[PDB]
Amino acid sequence: REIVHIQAGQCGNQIGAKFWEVISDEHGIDPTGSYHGDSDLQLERINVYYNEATGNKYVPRAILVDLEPGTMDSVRSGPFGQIFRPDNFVFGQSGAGNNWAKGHYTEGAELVDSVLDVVRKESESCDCLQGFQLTHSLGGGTGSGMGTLLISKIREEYPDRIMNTFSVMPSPKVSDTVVEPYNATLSVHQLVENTDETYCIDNEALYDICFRTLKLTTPTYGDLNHLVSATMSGVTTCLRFPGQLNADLRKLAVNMVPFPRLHFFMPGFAPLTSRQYRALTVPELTQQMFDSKNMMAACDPRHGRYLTVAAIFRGRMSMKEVDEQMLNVQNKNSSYFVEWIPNNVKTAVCDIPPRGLKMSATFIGNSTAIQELFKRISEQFTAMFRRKAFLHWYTGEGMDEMEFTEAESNMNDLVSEYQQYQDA
Amino acid sequence: MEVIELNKCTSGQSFEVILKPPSDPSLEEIQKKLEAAEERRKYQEAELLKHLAE
Amino acid sequence: MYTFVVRDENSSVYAEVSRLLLATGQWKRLRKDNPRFNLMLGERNRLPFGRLGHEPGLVQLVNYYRGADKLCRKASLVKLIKTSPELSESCTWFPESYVIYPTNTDEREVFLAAYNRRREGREGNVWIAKSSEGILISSEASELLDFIDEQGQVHVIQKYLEKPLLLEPGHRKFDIRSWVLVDHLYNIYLYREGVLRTSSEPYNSANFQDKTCHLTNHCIQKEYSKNYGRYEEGNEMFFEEFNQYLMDALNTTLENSILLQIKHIIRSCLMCIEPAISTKHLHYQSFQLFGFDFMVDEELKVWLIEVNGAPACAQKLYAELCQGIVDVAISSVFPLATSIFIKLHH
Amino acid sequence: MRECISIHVGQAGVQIGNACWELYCLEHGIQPDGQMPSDKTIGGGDDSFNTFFSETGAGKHVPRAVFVDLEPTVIDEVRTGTYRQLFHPEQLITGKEDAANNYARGHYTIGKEIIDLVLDRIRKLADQCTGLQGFLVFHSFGGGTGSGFTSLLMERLSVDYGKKSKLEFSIYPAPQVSTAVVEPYNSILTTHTTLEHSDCAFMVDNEAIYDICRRNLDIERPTYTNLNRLISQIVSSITASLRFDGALNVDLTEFQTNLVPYPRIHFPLATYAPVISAEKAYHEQLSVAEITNACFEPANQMVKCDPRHGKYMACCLLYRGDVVPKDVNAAIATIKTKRSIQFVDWCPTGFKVGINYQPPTVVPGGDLAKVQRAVCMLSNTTAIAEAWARLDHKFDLMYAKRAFVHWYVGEGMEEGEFSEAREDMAALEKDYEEVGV
Ligand SMILES: Nc1nc2c(ncn2[C@@H]2O[C@H](COP(=O)(O)OP(=O)(O)OP(=O)(O)O)[C@@H](O)[C@H]2O)c(=O)[nH]1
Ligand SMILES: Nc1nc2c(ncn2[C@@H]2O[C@H](COP(=O)(O)OP(=O)(O)O)[C@@H](O)[C@H]2O)c(=O)[nH]1
Ligand SMILES: COc1ccc(N(C)c2nc(Cl)nc3cc(F)ccc23)cc1
Ligand SMILES: [Ca+2]
Ligand SMILES: [Cl-]
Ligand SMILES: [Mg+2]
Ligand SMILES: [Mg+2]
Repeated sequence: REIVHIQAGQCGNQIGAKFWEVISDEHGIDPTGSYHGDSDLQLERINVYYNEATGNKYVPRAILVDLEPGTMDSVRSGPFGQIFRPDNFVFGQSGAGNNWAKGHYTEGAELVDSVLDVVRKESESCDCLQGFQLTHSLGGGTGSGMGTLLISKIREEYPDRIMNTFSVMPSPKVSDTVVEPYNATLSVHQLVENTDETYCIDNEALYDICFRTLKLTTPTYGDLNHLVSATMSGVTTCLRFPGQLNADLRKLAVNMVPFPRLHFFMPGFAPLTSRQYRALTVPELTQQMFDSKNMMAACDPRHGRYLTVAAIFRGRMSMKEVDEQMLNVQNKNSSYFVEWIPNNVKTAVCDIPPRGLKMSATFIGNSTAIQELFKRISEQFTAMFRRKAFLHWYTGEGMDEMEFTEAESNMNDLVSEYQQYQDA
Repeated sequence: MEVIELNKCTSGQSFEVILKPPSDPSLEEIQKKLEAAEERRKYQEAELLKHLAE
Repeated sequence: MYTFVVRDENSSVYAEVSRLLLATGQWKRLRKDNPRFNLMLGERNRLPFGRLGHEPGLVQLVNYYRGADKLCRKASLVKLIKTSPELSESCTWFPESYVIYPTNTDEREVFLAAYNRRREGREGNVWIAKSSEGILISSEASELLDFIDEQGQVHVIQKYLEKPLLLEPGHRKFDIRSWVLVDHLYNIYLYREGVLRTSSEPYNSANFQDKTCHLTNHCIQKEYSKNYGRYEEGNEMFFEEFNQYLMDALNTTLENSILLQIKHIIRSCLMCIEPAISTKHLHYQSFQLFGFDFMVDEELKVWLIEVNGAPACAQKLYAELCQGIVDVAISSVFPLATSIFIKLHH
Repeated sequence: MRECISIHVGQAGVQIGNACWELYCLEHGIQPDGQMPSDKTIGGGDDSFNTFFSETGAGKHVPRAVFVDLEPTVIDEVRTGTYRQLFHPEQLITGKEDAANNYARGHYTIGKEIIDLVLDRIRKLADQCTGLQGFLVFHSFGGGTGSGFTSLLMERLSVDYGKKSKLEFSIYPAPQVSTAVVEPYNSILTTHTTLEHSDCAFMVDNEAIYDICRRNLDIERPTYTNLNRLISQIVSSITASLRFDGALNVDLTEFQTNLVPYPRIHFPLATYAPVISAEKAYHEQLSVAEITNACFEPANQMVKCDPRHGKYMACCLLYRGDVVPKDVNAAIATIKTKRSIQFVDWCPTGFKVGINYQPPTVVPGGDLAKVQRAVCMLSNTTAIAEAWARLDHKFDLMYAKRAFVHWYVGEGMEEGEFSEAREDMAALEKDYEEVGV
């Protein structure tokens, strides 16, 4: 039933704030935590993401984490900043310097116990906690290092709950520092071991979508996070809205993940919006949402095969038409769905559409073409590591080249595992 | 084709029509199985936790 | 765009149907085990009928009729003719036949009751034996059952046609192959072209241990026969030459003397089993191509010997016939973006 | 008089149970509060409807029924719905977290935790029985609870009530409404563990009910509600001989005796006709001959398969409404002439027939119209094994890669239970084939 949400770092916190804005709107809750919507469906499962507080108030079940207070202060002064309980703000002062080692091993260890204290408080006030979702980036310092540190701690104290993460993958087209491959790779090693399901949100993809199709000449982090909050609302609708399929995080893990390591999901959204007037038809929605140009992970789906697919349709539309269209895609492209998992595409419908849309479609694909992402990172890792470039920032915090070698190997193994089933 | 054993009452009747003649484990073992799987589970959890300790 | 699947690579007719389907550009082929097909050219054995028709959003169609084996394996067909009122044991176009099991229900104790009345009445008493290579045509029973029991499978033995119609010049035997296509609606279509599989050796009614002038198989004629192809290329006389021969030598038409009986027999057999195999209200649909084999006697009377359920054509006619299967069996259910079949209805 | 206890397990069982008990109450004139005016014997009786309802001193008729699910959201709708007063609270049993579409989670991890509570509550029903004859158990093949908890409960019922009959109503999986990719696994697992604990089982294929609802009810995208109201009809048709005066299928044992000669092959095919939309303006009423004929159209079966290519081991006709024997035997004769109906050697070519003169009750406002006469045919044909084939083949595709196996193993199940189950099913499939070809 209850979900405990964590956002860590600059990137984590920014996309998390946007997520809470969006779904707080969708459920009729205003920046003060007072419900002001009209319908019923908005409150049926409100507790999955919100706690009820004195005076019929709704408080998001969310913990904000960082090693520097800059972005946390920004959130408090931000639109919904006063919807969170202030005690759930857990921050350091020193920062993590884009350094995975600082976030995992030195600066973040100092702060991790208090974060877990707040987590504990939030969980013991749960009737039946299903698990955790963590938003963070894999190229930074706090997000990647300290978030993966959080995650394995959480796994230790709650080993029978679901760990789910929204993970933003670094890209040179949208890059803060050169050590971002290193951080990413060291994180992926963690994730492949301690998450049940991970949404790979590629910044490369988000950039290309803002540029090639939304026609934004200079994309800002904001333009990128608008796509992200769109995608997050999509992929959690079946969690927070009452439907025929009455879904939670563990069912999603069970049905989407054939093998425990291959839990890296390619998300997609349609229609692609910028910060229109023409209603999309269900056939349009359905073959935009499958389009490579609508996926937030930069990989060519035609370059591998789908292991599983979940497809959500938001808005008032023809269940019959959605059924027919989904079936036309599968039956017209059955090359790209593995035949050893029968009926591997499932569809859900939610009457409520997102803000500003009559109808939308959100896509969650577990495809072997995700390997492309990791290969990309691994190449970028190696070009530096074969010269031990920039390593001193890490060995300065106590790390050994050996750890790097092990992370690299594990990600390469992950890529091979995906390649094993792309040909089965 | 002959009609046999017609039994009839105020709610209905029933009859037969012939057209041609003819040409567990114990409570013990069950709780043992349930507890066996609990043990494997507790062992996988211990394996995990020791690893996390490492 | 429609999708099909091929499960019998060793079928000449349907290999050509596959090529013709792709050619349209509206049919792509899938891997043999992909269940998201519109069309299955199934295997000949243990075709998984039970898995057909359960794919939502797919109309599904298969190139065999489940249950058609009852017509197309020899003991089964004898059983069908005897027990079915529509055909009856009084059937006047199927030879007297009996189902015999090896030494290792059976009908040899009913056989002998007729055989000895044939020998006493001093009638021709040749009988042939075969099942579904290993043929014995003999004049006394103790050769027949003796041979049956050396093999180990069910056999049928039937009244040999002692006075066949012999083509001159050459004084030789033949069988007639008709190709019949039953579509998903159960329209019976007889292909305009048939073939005469002849023998290259004059008919020797003396010793029945020589099978070269009594059996008309395209295989036993190329290898072990003297002059394979002397009179017609590959031992195959088609319908025009044979109609012309009938007119010249015997003063009749193929249509009148023979075809009418064949159209009757086809329609008999298929309409007889229609309620057992029809797919009219089924969750998947069936069509099937059948090869009826006929033997004409010296009195211009037609006899049915075998029905084959997985038949090959004649190299000259593959094109036209397989294009017809596409037109009337496949495009009728899956339409794209002067007929060669005679429709049998009465 | 001998009582029957209904047990509904999981989402599918509980919503179907809702359907059936709503129907039951309309049919016996039992109001939503549990009051049945035609019942002059106040506070007790050994009437025929008493096999399904017990009575309180206050004239309240209460289902001999337990609802069990491992998460609370579906049974909560029973606790707050029209018939909340019908059910006494301790007959509605919910857990806290479901089995997550995982048989191993429902059989092993969670089932162990809640089996003894359920057994205690069933015992409180059985202790209100003078001569309990057994159980009718409704559950999905596909769901985590429906498969896993059910087979655990079947095992334990065989222990605590070993002389009592157990009948299943089981929802076979279909992709047009399925909720999980691992439903073939759960289906095989729960069938292998339950097979020896179930005397007769009525399989209902969701694919069938869905198509029936699209073709005959002109429902464009059927809901569980649509499906359930039609399934309840069939279930009411099957149990009516237990709740009404009659001589056919009077006790649960009679179902085994009339429909199940070989104990393993205890899967009768249900076929029902007519199913007629309420929005049909001009409908004209089908004859006894017409509906008994529809009983042999595969489009009316509870499981899509072709009995023409199988053999019958038993056949029973249950009519309801305006039917007399002679019209029955008329229609039988003509159908026998025009249809492929082959029995096995050792079985009589025959039909056990039951008539109940009251036509089907239909839910006011539903999708189904009154008809003057209706019939349900229960036939033990080998053709139903087609379904097992489909299922097993799907099973095999997945298990060849051990896809998803890890989720089950992580609940304490051993990989070998997979093969073991598949291993039994290949047995079952062979039994059907030798009995039938
Ligand atoms: N006919 C019908 N089928 C249903 C219904 N509800 C669920 N199903 C089917 O049942 C299967 C899913 O099993 P469920 O009973 O929902 O699962 P569960 O027993 O609740 O177990 P978990 O939720 O996994 O803990 C799927 O094939 C569904 O299509 C229903 O109300 N009617
Ligand atoms: N999509 C997105 N990516 C971001 C955002 N902020 C930072 N990033 C990416 O995250 C990486 C930097 O890590 P950052 O989150 O700033 O460091 P941290 O605070 O220690 O986790 C780089 O790849 C950035 O492009 C954001 O708001 N949106
Ligand atoms: C491919 O097989 C399956 C995949 C996923 C799922 N379930 C449990 C789902 N869960 C959640 Cl949270 N959202 C979903 C959104 C969808 F559009 C489809 C399914 C969803 C079931 C079967
Ligand atoms: Ca009473
Ligand atoms: Cl007992
Ligand atoms: Mg930064
Ligand atoms: Mg459930």
